[PDB]
Amino acid sequence: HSSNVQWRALSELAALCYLIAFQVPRPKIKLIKGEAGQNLLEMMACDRLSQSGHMLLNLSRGKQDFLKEIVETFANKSGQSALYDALFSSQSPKDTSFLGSDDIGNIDVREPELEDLTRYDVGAIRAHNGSLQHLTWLGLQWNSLPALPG
Amino acid sequence: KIKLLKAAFLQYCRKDLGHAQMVVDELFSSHSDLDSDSELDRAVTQISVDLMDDYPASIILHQLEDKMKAHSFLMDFIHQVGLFGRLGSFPVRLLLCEHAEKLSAAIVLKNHHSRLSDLVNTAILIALNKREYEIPSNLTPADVFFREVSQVDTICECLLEHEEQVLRDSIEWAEVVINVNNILKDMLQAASHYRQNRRTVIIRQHEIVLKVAYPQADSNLRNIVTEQLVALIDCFLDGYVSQLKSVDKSSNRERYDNLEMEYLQKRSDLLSPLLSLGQYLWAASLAEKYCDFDILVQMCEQTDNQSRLQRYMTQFADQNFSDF
Repeated sequence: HSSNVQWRALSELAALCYLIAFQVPRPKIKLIKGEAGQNLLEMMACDRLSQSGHMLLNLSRGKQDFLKEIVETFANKSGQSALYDALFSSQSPKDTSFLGSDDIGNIDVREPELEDLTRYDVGAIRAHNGSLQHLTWLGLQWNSLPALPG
Repeated sequence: KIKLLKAAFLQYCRKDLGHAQMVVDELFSSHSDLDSDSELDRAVTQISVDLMDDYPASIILHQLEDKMKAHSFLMDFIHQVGLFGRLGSFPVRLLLCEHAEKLSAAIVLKNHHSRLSDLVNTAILIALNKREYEIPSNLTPADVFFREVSQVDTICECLLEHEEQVLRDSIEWAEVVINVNNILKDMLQAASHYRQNRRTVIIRQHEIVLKVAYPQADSNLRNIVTEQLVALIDCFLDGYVSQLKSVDKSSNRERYDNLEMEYLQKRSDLLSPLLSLGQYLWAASLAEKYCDFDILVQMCEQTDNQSRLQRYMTQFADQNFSDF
């Protein structure tokens, strides 16, 4: 909704967010008590990697190695305060806010591989109960890619 | 003379058991003393400082803790018997007690950290100052590397530059150049909080800023930040000590006090430019640490679209508007 200057800065900020998410490893599924619980947790993991994945790409296709710049410039702790700033009102206590205390260490800054992305999508089809919204989105996200979805 | 500083060093020994007798050797001191302020009172300063040098020259840690307590009941057995004068700080050598305190908390901060890489940079740092007795007794030693530990910092830096010449940078070699950054840092964090409970040193810090700048050129994202929050932790202790020395000196001989300003001001500019590539999320804290250095935080607000930051800067400021 906002202007262009805010868009780029915000998309820059968002690119970092999606990146942080994608980096997060697949959760330890074996560690759950039951079959239903663990399958659920994994399902969400696939959803995270898939959604963030396509976003990371669509934002990185704008420019050449656009992702590298995002990390090299905002991975700095200065970005953490610029993120808290744009998202929240600074008046709230910045101590008990998880966003301000997270240890952003060694962002992979590696664009996602299509083959990995496919198995993330396929595993997350049941993430949103297969709403035609979900699939029509994925199908469109793959509409710009050189590899087609299964 | 030596007969005097060996007579008060004998009255402090009794100043742990009782006082009456020691208070009469301080009373014999005030009547038998010289009492000409300008140097005879800096002849009993050169005595209280020659016994603080010997309580620092003194189970190597529990034995260096017993010595920060000893130099603490020696600073209490001076406040009472008084001991309310003398000061021969001059150049290179009361601030001298605090300083020898601060460096005994530094000696316990690198005693608490003992691993094979620092113990090697220390043995290289002591074999360079002189030879060691090889009758076992190989720390290779500390009780004299305390009265002078300032030197095992400028040498455990020359052993990170020869361990960086072989580093071949390659990832495990940029993890060994940060492990040392983290110790010289929290050894400077230990001298700061020992002052709250109240040109070689500096060169070795501007040397590891530049080597912490060459490495983030090739480094996994997160790591390049932790050594940046570190070189920001360290630069904020140097700029704090040049601020405290400024405030210490004022008025007449001002020419020397406005030439040392230009020197710290050409460095908060050389620490700013250095942080111009780095994250500006730390700029806000570097700008607040040397709480003006506005020219740097004012050009960080200009490079971005934060007309909100340059409004938040002028919102909390004393005449920044006439400055912006």
